Amino acid sequence: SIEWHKFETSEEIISTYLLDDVLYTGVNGAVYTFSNNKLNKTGLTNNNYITTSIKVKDTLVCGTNNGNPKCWKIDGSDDPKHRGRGYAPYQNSKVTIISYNECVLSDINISKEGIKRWRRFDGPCGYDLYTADNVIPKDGLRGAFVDKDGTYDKVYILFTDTIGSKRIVKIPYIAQMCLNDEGGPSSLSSHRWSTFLKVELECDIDGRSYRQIIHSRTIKTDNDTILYVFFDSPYSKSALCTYSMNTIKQSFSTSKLEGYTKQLPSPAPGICLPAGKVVSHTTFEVIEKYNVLDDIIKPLSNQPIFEGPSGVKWFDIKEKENEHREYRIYFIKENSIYSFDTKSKQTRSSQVDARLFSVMVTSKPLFIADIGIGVGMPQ
Ligand SMILES: *[C@@H]1O[C@H](CO)[C@@H](O)[C@H](O)[C@H]1NC(C)=O
Repeated sequence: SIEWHKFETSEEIISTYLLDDVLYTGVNGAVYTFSNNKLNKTGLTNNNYITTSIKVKDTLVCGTNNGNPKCWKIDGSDDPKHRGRGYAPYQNSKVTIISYNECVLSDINISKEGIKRWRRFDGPCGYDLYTADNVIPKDGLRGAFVDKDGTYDKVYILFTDTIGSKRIVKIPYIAQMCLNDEGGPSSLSSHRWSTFLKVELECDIDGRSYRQIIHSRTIKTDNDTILYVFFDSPYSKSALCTYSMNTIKQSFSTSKLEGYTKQLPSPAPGICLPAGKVVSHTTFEVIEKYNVLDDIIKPLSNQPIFEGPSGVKWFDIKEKENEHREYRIYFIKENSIYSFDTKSKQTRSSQVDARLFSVMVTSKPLFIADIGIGVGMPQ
């Protein structure tokens, strides 16, 4: 059964991150660490939703801080660099924030009710950048990660757009940009991404077409990186689809841009340029205007690896001990835990009293809940 490490009293789980194999659980007014089977606590200010623990011991923890976003170190001391804006939201709402090589990227508004953008903050990868108006959905993102596209680091983000007039439709995308992007070709555009492209994802089966992304992660294989994307639906089902990043990178490399029929500029939109090389005026104008590939990415096997119940909140993966390239996939709903074996294709489930926020695998599955940190599978 699950070994529960309980909070003194049930908490509002606001965020969960793994850093160097240590689990950081942000709540309202505190952050908890879990490792070596011990749950420890750093209390912080109250009315302070801890949305953010990132690497920049020296772990930066940030929260709404009663409506004035603020960051601390894990020991509760104030952050010497006075980070706040862009590191925690202005209220308890969903955020996407990541750091890679100490570079921080975030969709967190940097002013209250500001325009929703995906930003890189000033740092080791270059000065601050932001997406153009409406490039990112009002809803923000559902996933973000850094991955090499051959030679260069690119940032990939997932999100579901909402469009249409007579009919409101949802559209899932993955978008790519260069981690070290130097921005636009003129002073006015110099802090805008210059390499942003997006491509539609597909996750269909038997007429069911999944659109709302819940959560995602990647898995490295011998020759590829596999992107796992869990979708929800307003119906009674959810769905997990997988994608080849090689396939996705090829599409960004070779697809034409929707609505643009002239030969693409050179160098091409969306590729990374050596430090000191700036995007050309023509490429930037085209990419700003035509940021969507004329393509749609099909999942591996052309359908979901599996369908589950709607309302799945999170999932994670653990590669099977002796069956390599096989996995156990854990996923959760508010009050239930599920696992899918990729080899057998059997799904198991159990109901729990705990209100589950996420599942994160270290050497075992950790289930983070209102009641605390649960170690190991139940049933
Ligand atoms: C948690 O507390 C124990 C002492 O009870 C300590 O050994 C351990 O270092 C602490 N863990 C973290 C990550 O602070």
